[PDB]
Amino acid sequence: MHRTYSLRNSRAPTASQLQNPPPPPSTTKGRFFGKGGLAYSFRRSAAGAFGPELSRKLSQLVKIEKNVLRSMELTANERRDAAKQLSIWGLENDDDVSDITDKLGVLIYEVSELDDQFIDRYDQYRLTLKSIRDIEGSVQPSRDRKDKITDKIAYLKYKDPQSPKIEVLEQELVRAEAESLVAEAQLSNITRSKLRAAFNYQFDSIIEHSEKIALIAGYGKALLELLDDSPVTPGETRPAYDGYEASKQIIIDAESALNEWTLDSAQVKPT
Amino acid sequence: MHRTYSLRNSRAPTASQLQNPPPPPSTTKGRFFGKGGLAYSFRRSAAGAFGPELSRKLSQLVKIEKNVLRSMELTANERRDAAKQLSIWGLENDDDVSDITDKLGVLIYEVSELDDQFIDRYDQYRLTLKSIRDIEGSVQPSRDRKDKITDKIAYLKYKDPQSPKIEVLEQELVRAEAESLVAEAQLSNITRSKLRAAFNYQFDSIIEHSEKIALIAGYGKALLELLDDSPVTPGETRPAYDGYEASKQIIIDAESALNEWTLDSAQVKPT
Repeated sequence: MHRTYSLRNSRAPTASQLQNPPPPPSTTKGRFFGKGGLAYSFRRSAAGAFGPELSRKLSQLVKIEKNVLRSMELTANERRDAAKQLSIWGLENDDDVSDITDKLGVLIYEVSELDDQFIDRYDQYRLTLKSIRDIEGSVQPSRDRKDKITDKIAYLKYKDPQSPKIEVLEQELVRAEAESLVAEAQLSNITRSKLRAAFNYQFDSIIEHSEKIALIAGYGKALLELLDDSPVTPGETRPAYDGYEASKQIIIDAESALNEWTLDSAQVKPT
Repeated sequence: MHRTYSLRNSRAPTASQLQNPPPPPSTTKGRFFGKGGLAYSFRRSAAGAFGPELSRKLSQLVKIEKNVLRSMELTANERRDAAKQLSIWGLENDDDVSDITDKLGVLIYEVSELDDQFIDRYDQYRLTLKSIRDIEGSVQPSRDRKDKITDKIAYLKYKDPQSPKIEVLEQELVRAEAESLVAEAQLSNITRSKLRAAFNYQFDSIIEHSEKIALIAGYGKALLELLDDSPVTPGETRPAYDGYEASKQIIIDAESALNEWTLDSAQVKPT
């Protein structure tokens, strides 16, 4: 949607893009459907199946959100595995390198834990959407019966103008219309309420998790200053790294700001 | 209901009973069920069968009314047969006797025709009751579903206090309650309207037919004065009967009053 007014689907570069040019496209693009294969697309296909034809789209969205959740669960546990592997690799290295890589590993572990909490809040969002899907599916048969009744009464009117069955189904249809009006009014109310609440909670969760992980990334950037990037000539060895206390103080302050973080202290501000 | 305040089911004698004592009970009481046998009771039994349990009584009443109609049809055609047989018997008799019995036969034929018209109006009454029975039967499943839903939601509340299914069925039950309120309001309205109209028409039909047949009976009583009841001694023969013109004038006046009869000219008056 950010594409410029040209013939190319090229997004307009932001100030960050001008500051640092965008990198080349990733080489990880594999020759695959990109939906987890037929095994993971079985759920997607089953979403588009014999349903109430009304919550079909909503049920499909819910099951797609379940796929989202499964993928995020896959990238959280295996990311914390990556952090563990990074610490294991940094075990046998320079003392400053080992300390700094262990601190980066623990920061990534914090990242994975926040991802898991975001996953739980995502499941709350998905459960609210499941509730709205189920109430919509329960309210659909009312309108289905309404459509069937109006079609049958139209056919009966075609057959003759004085069948008692005609008047009886008209009398039942005036009841069905009122019940369907009430059902659709409450359906609109519940859909609006669930939609607003679920998406407000979802956006609050994502902004909280994202600003928290950004607060973590800033602390990690500050921590990365401890190691010295000055190259050392072959032969003599550089002085030993004694910044253990500084790194521990940095991680302590990061923990303190992490625990102190609250919705009131949301330094992110729109304009 | 007219029984006196005693231990016997003996009705209080009216002024007619004092004027002429009641006759002995009829000897036509046969040793039978009195419902036309099992063949004619098959319909009555089928009325009390797998129905909506609400219009069961009304459907039974309708089918009983059908039995009423069939019996009345049996006694109308066969009564006109009796009138024909009476004329055939009076064929070979005295001239005055033959004329008077032919006039009584034609009066009974008029009676049978009025009975047939009353039967048609009775069928109108029965059709209105069929309509009310059918709308009541169509409205019963609403309350049946209401009862089933409230029982199921009570059981689900017993199981747990937070099942989503519980809230969904409560939301559908608040719709079902409103639709059932509307259905019962229109059911009461239609029942009152059909009941009042059908029974007012039925009572107007019965009073019209009855006062007409009474107007016929009075004319027949006046006509019976033509024949002479004075006994004749054996031997000589009484003078010939020349009252053909008087009888024809009586029947002409009866026809004129029959055609002139209208609801406005209803000389029967309550007090």
